[PDB]
Amino acid sequence: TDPAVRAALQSQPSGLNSTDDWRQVMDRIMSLTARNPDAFRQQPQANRLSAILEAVVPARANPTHEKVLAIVNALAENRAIRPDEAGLVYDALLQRVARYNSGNVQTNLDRLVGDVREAVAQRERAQQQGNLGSMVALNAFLSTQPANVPRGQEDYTNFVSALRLMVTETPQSEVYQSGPDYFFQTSRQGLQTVNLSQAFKNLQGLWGVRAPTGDRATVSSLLTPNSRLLLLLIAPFTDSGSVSRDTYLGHLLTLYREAIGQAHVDEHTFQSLHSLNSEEERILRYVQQSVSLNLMRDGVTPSVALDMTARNMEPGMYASNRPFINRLMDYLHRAAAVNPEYFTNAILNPHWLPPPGFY
Amino acid sequence: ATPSMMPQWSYMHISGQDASEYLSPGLVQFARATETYFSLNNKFRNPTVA
Amino acid sequence: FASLAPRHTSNMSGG
Amino acid sequence: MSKEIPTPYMWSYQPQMGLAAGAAQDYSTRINYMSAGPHMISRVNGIRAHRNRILLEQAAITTLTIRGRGIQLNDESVSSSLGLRPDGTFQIGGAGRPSFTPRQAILTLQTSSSEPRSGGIGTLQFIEEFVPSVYFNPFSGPPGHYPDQFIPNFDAVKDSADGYD
Repeated sequence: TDPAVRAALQSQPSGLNSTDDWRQVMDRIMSLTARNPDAFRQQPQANRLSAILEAVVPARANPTHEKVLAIVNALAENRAIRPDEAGLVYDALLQRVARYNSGNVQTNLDRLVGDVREAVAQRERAQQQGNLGSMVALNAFLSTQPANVPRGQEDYTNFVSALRLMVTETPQSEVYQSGPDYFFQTSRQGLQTVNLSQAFKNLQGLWGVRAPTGDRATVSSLLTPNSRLLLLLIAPFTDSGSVSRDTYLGHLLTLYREAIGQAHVDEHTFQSLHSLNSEEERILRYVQQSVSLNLMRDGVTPSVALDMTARNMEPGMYASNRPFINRLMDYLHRAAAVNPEYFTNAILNPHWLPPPGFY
Repeated sequence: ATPSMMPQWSYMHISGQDASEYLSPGLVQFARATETYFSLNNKFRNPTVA
Repeated sequence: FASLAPRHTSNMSGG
Repeated sequence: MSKEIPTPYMWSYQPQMGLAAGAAQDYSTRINYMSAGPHMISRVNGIRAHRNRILLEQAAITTLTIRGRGIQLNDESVSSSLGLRPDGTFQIGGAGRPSFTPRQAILTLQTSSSEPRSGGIGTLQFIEEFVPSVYFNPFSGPPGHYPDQFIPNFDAVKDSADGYD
């Protein structure tokens, strides 16, 4: 739910709109609330009295459980203990406090809930900020590595700074030491683990002399695949010109940088004016049916048929749709007067619609 | 149509160039010349791909 | 076409 | 074996749920060179390195008359032929010309689902997404930093699914 251990706690030890927030209740009981006034004025007597009795003389509460649960929940969300251990340690701490209680203990407990709230927030933001531990490990490893390369030095230190930037700029990356080596995992529970010590040992001999030899694949087999992965992981970093070009290392970095680039980019890219309302269609079908019925079973003239249809209409709908019905009646009248074939066709064939220009 | 295992196949002549393709041209010429009395085409593998 | 191959009159008398 | 040219790991599919089951190193396509000298052994190692390069890269980069549903259908809106309708007098016998109404019939025939899904993956997308993954330095981290997706008996939320309940 919520990470703030105060909030993720207070959902557990609290009623809903009780007299813990006295001001809201006192506002609602008199008339002050504007959302729905006179709500309280019309409840049963008991309830009303009881709230009032609660309101004028508040009832004291014991907040020990709330604070202890807050600190326990803070421990749980900070991986101090397992949730089952949380259920146990809540009672453990409760007994501890209950057998040593004092006003000083309550004061320290409030101090502690504040401290643990801040601690949880800090831990979360630090875990999303870059994981200084990896930076410390990387600096230790770099201190282990020599800082002087007899063949070429600008490319070496530029690459070192690039690696530093890479480990800093992408949190969730891991740098550590398991055996007598340092490694670099691009993510917890993630593949792509680079043997950093071996990669640097292999790359020491290729810094300042592989520029003239980049054209011939005579020494290309000196690059162990682990170091190849290490270079691949730093393609987005070490942009053009950081590593001197026309160098085998520089050539690989440029190729990898160009490739990754096209990819992300492409990826973010990814991927009759008047017609009647249903009510008017119902009216039209009714007019058709009534006129056809009168004209076919009573033999009346078409004008009288139209007149007879009109009257038998529901007055509310007839008045509501007076203009459209009037226009339709006049149109049918003049059609029956002028073109009997068209009138008979338009009065006998469903799926018919008034032609444009009738509007 | 499996670019993953294509190299590991082409080396074992499972799918890939034909017998008279990968061989040294001199050896192909020699096999053509002496096909009649000392056969060699049966020695080498020739792949067929559906 | 041609990306399909497996890549690597009888009348009465007509002798 | 070698932490630099590793035999790749190949995923296993569970058709039923659509998720991907645990994977494993490929064990059916290994090459037995145990009777070869350094020449061919270096050649084979280079070949496996080439295969690994192909895999890594691949994975990372590569992620009228409407057809109706395979038999096209024609479309007419004013194809109404039998204009008569049975009023009190008429008596219409057998009839009916099946015609797809342009807006009503066709759109109602080609609407998608009401709300899109959220769950497993079909076969084609699994093939396109779950290429064999090359694991370079196996299990080189502290406990808890290992790729748990590989173990089929591991559940993402509740860790280490106890088999047999």
